[PDB]
Amino acid sequence: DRVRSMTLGNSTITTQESANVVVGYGEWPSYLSDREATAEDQPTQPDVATCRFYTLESVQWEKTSPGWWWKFPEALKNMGLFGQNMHYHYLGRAGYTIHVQCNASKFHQGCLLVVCVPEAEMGCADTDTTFPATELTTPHVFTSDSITGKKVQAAVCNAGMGVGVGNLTIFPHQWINLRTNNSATIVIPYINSVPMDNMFRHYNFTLMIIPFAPLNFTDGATAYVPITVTIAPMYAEYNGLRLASTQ
Amino acid sequence: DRVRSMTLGNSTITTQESANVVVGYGEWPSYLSDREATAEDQPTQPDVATCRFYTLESVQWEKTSPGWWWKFPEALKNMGLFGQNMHYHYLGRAGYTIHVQCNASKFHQGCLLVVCVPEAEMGCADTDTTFPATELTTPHVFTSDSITGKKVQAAVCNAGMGVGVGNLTIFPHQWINLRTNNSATIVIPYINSVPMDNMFRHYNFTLMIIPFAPLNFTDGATAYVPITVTIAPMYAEYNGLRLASTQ
Amino acid sequence: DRVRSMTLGNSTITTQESANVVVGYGEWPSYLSDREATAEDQPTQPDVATCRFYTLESVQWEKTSPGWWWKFPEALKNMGLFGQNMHYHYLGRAGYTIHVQCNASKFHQGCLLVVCVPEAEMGCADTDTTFPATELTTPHVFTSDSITGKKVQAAVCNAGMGVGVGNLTIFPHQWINLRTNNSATIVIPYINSVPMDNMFRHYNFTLMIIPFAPLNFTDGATAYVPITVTIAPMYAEYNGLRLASTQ
Amino acid sequence: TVANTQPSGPSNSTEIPALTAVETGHTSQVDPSDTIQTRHVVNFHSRSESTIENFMGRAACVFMDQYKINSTDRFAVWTINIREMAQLRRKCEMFTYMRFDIEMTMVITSCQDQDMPVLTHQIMYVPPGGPIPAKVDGYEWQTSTNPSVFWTEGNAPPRISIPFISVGNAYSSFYDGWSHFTQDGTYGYTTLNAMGKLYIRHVNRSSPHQITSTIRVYFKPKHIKAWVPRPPRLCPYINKRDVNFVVTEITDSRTSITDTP
Amino acid sequence: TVANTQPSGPSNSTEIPALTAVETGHTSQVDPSDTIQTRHVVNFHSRSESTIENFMGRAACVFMDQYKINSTDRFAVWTINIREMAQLRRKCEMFTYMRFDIEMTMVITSCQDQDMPVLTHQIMYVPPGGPIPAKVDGYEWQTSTNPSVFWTEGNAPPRISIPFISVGNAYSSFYDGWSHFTQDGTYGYTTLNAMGKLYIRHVNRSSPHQITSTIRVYFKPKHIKAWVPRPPRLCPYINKRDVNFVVTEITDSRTSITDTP
Amino acid sequence: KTKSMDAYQIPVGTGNTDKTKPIFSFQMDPGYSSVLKRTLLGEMLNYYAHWSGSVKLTFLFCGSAMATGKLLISYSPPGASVPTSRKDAMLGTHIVWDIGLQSSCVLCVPWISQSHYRMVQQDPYTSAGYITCWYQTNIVVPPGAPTSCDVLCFASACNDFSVRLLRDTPFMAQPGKL
Amino acid sequence: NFYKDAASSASNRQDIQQDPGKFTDPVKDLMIKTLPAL
Amino acid sequence: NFYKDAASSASNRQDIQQDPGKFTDPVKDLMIKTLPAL
Ligand SMILES: CCCCCCCCCCCCCCCC(=O)O
Ligand SMILES: CCCCCCCCCCCCCCCC(=O)O
Ligand SMILES: Nc1nc2[nH]cnc2c(=O)[nH]1
Ligand SMILES: Nc1nc2[nH]cnc2c(=O)[nH]1
Ligand SMILES: Nc1nc2[nH]cnc2c(=O)[nH]1
Repeated sequence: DRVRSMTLGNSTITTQESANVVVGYGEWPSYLSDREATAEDQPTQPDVATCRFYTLESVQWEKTSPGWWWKFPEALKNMGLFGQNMHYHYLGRAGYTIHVQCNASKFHQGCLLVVCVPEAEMGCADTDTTFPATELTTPHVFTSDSITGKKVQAAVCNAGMGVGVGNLTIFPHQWINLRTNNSATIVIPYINSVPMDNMFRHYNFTLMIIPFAPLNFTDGATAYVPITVTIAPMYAEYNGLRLASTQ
Repeated sequence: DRVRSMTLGNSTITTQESANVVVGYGEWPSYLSDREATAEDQPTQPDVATCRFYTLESVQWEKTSPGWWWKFPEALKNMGLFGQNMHYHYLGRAGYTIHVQCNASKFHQGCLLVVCVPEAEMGCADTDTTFPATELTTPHVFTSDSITGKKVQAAVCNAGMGVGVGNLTIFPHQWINLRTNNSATIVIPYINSVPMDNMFRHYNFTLMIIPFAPLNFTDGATAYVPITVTIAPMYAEYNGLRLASTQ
Repeated sequence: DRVRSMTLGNSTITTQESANVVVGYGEWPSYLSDREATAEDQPTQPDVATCRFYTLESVQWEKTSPGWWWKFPEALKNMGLFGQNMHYHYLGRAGYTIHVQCNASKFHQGCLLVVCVPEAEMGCADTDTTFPATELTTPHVFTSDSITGKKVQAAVCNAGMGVGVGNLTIFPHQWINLRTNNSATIVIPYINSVPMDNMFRHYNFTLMIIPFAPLNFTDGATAYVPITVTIAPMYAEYNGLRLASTQ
Repeated sequence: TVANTQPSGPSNSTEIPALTAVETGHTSQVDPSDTIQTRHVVNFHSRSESTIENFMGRAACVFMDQYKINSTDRFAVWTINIREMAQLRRKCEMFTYMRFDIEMTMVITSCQDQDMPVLTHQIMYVPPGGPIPAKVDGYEWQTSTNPSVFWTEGNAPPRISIPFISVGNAYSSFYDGWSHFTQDGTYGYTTLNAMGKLYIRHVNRSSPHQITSTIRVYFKPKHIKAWVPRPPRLCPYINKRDVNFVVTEITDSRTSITDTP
Repeated sequence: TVANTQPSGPSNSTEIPALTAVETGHTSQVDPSDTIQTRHVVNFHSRSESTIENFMGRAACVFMDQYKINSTDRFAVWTINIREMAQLRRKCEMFTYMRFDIEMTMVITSCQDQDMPVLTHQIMYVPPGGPIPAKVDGYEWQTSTNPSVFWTEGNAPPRISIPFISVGNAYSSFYDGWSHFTQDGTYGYTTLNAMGKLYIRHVNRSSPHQITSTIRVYFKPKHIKAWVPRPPRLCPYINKRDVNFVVTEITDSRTSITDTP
Repeated sequence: KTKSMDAYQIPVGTGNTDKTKPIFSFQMDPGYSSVLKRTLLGEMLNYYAHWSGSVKLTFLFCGSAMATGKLLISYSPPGASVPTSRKDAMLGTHIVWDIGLQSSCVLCVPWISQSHYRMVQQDPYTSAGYITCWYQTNIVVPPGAPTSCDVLCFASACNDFSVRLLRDTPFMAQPGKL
Repeated sequence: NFYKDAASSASNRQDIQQDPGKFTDPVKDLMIKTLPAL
Repeated sequence: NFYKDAASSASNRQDIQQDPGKFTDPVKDLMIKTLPAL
């Protein structure tokens, strides 16, 4: 039960050392029902053009790297037809199979926390101002210090949202322990207070990858150990066609 | 039976003086069946995002205007999500409700031929060379003369394909007689020798609008009489996802 | 369903381009029942002498004419036997078929609002005084300005009763659009807080005719376009015989 | 609840739901299911709070006046009408005829301009034609058949219920008519407003210092029936005994017909 | 009640309850019956007081402000939010989405900075977009359709119930998103907080001396449904319109990893 | 033009200039929009804080019987800017309205919202789209008919329309004793 | 009901009735949504 | 219940429900306590 495969919309994912997929809060994503819907317009359901695996830019994991975060759905804009249906539609749902994968040898050690946090409302570096939208969204890095300026407070102990970073285990999450597994798959149903929401101005969840045990290896092992994020929306549907937004 | 309405994917069309819609060759378009298909991949069927009315640029109809032609599907590129699914997919079908509309008073006269010709393979102006692709595709105009150069032979008597222009009545067509109707709706099923075909390098049909009786009116009537083309694909489905083509 | 005829008490009304008659609030008028009555005296019911079409003085509709209003039942005094039964009786009901008719060519344009407003309590031109009864009741004209003096405030935007004139559509009303119809028929049941009321000191409703789109025509068309009001009470009954009142 | 939205598909037929004629006095009954393609959605939305009982059924201030303790400024008089204050007037001048019975709630707050003992107030209602008091020791105040409320301060506000006391089958917000039969005298709804005066005083005989009490009457209509709706008032409320107005713009202006924020 | 402990004995087998893998996102479901030898004990302990209705169902202070009698300091305004005070904020910022309807209780205590007669207070709530008063004789105060509470001192505190008045299917404690569609303007939960202002004043017209009243609003959530739990707040609450923070130690320190008291 | 009758009528002409320019354009939210805050839909909506359902816009053409035309009335949900061309406006929920004997058309704004209700007041979180009108072809008129016509607009609610949270209206604005 | 008088009673807020047919379509000749108006 | 409105009611403190399976073990493949994790 360590080997697993995920095939979505002409893109399959192979893993051979992995924990089983974690279904966020025990709910598998699905289309919006007729009783819980709010928009009387026929939604667009391109199941194979958008609901497929998209591979983000990989990041180098070093001995002193604090962590990273992505903000979805927005991070998936201008990527395939999933980003084109954002610009032409006003509403959207998805279910985001998140496949974070980081391989190593049996002579490397380290432990990542791959956690999906719904509504990770970040905090500004200077407590009396507001920071631009380019700060939130090459994933932004945490820092093992305290930054100052018109930035998101990207310290690691307070994970950006101002909590204990060890208490991020309450969210749907996995661990990549390099002796056990080299990938972590999290399935996230559509979590929001509203049945459909705009995908640009609203970040439904953020993906935080935080090494609790840092990477360590002796001389001779490969120093370049990259972390690759492969996110695939599921059961994505759109509503409210209009002219394309320039963003 | 003169009033009619067409509602496709959040876009309706109202006409009050019209002939009934003409179904091309008596076949209404539909999705590709399982026995006549050729590509074993799940096709994308965005029925409401692409199968809707798109309104092209209107053209001025004058006393001496020879005619116009559009080349579809290609003319519908970079227009809505129907053009975005062209750039990301390799194959495509549609069924193209074509609604050509040209209104006038009861003191204007004239008669247009709105004809859809499958595979209108044009002819070069100089008989020994080949002309660029910008010549084929502001719709190109015919000329009531003989042009010369690296161009499509856009004379009107030979409608570009080298036949008698009065013999274009064999194709699915209507007439806009300004005393009877002010619109012409033609439904075109997917006509090709192949079940799916690429939408960029291949022009499944061209829309020729040719005034047989020219526009005429005395002084005081409105001189600006525009012709508007409102084409809506139907049962469009796509196959072969890939990176976006730059065209 | 455009031709219609109305025959009341030896007087018929012919129209050939008209909307269907509008029944005020969905109630057709009738005689007062035995359970909703208040006066134990045998009422006078002259069904053919009073319940018939009476034609008021026609008014000229110009390019800059603001509008008109009549006040009924009072406007129908000293007109036939319907006005004689007012002077001898103390109480009265009716049901007022209102047939406003304004014909034009197919080269005239304009749009009237024929609205019946129950209890159109007007407003004085100077806000601190009261105006005589000859101001309320050749129909009084609105003005496209602001008048001052001991008069009813006959501006058009505030229709005299101090509301938005576009919001007079809540009342039973029709439109005379000169391209569609040349008449507007409104049936008004007896609307009052009381089963019978005196017809002189109390104006049950007023008939406001307001051109939203003004009259327009080129040179050569007939400039004199009159608006004629043909009001016919229905199910009129009277109570309280006495000597004739001198008004 | 409100009507659900039925699912529709692509249509090409000789039927035309969008095509209407406004000049028929007819409002089109079309839904978004007739114009575009819709999904099936179940509307659990209700129209429970737009009803006339929920709309009008909130206590609105209708009268404020002062009356002092320790002359004619010693007590208050109102000659009941809705037209004293603008916000409830615009709700009642929205229907031509309306039939309701109201309960009134008084908020009586005494303020010093030496210590007040305790203040007890009397709100006496005389129906129309009754004897009016011209003094606090009037003799009218004894209420043999007039309804009256005695209230001492520091308690709950005095709420009593009133029936539908109109002569007609409904109250009339508007009366386009005259008072006399010769079309003379008072014009408008003032003629119909025959509801008695309301007299409020301190039943305390006197006070060592000048105490000024103010009363706030709050009508809340209930068991409400309204007929013949009319548009809401646009221009303000210059008078109380007549619908007189200065002409005002119908709507806020823009710079162009295309201009939009 | 909570689960009883089943009796176990000495075990020597190829099954391993203690051996787990945390990297599966899985919390082990083992009991002390799996690791050691246990006796049978019947647990009559219940989890009745750890539920969300019992945890959140206590009235917490959410607003304090002064308003004086006898300008704009004559009345108070709150523009309702939970974020005014830290203790109830940390309970509500513990769940991402939560759906509840609340009753509010006011504690109004007037204090003198010559004798106050009696003080009657008005707590008027305007839903968002309504007319705001800029003065005590505003004209806004008459509450034709605004809810309002009139309270005279010396009585029980004014408690009224409020429904779930949010536009969305739940209140959102956190909104990781922007106000405008171009990702611009206001960031955070402020965009979603559209609940009307709360206006409190003395309905007493004036006073012979300066009296300063203070109001204390106590929300108590009831009929509570909470979704998506999140960790409690570590660092303090610098702002009210944003979750901004100074970085703080995660836990109190020790001198050594072995060091223990 | 507000304190007059010309506020209601929409100028629609026959010409060669400005046929790639909108005829009108305004906010779709009937509470704060400076066009339809005063309608009967907007007067009864301003007593409430929340509103749900579809509104529909009816367009009466008040030209001559010989003048014919076609118009494109479009609704585009928020998220992008106002449509500046007819190409960008025909991507929203539009209707091409042929002008003939019927002479009236209904654009039903289909209630495409994220939430179940919207705020009557203007806030970014719940803002309605844009209603623009364009020339589909033109207005064509005979030699003797008047060449300048005008469209008259209407607005009402559908059967699934509801208002939700009672409040006071801001319009009355009493200054003092009457 | 703790009082005999009917005016001394609670407001009947619960009932929800409506007849919009007497305002939106008060016309005599029935007008079908599908059919043309004239 | 002395009021018609549902928000004007007592807090339903009595009910005690819980589903800790959606937080402690949200995994797809069932994991037995007895068996090894992988
Ligand atoms: C202490 C006894 C108090 C009794 C007070 C009686 C109040 C009379 C009823 C109120 C009049 C309502 C008139 C409404 C007319 C309208 O709607 O225009
Ligand atoms: C006198 C009338 C008083 C009415 C007061 C209405 C109070 C509005 C409801 C409270 C808002 C609750 C918002 C919670 C949002 C969150 O949990 O973050
Ligand atoms: N493939 C799959 N479909 C589901 N539908 C509901 N739950 C599931 C699941 O766990 N897996
Ligand atoms: N709507 C419609 N569907 C079809 N399916 C096959 N033929 C037809 C047709 O003519 N009209
Ligand atoms: N002629 C006629 N009599 C009625 N009696 C009740 N309704 C009607 C009606 O609509 N027409």
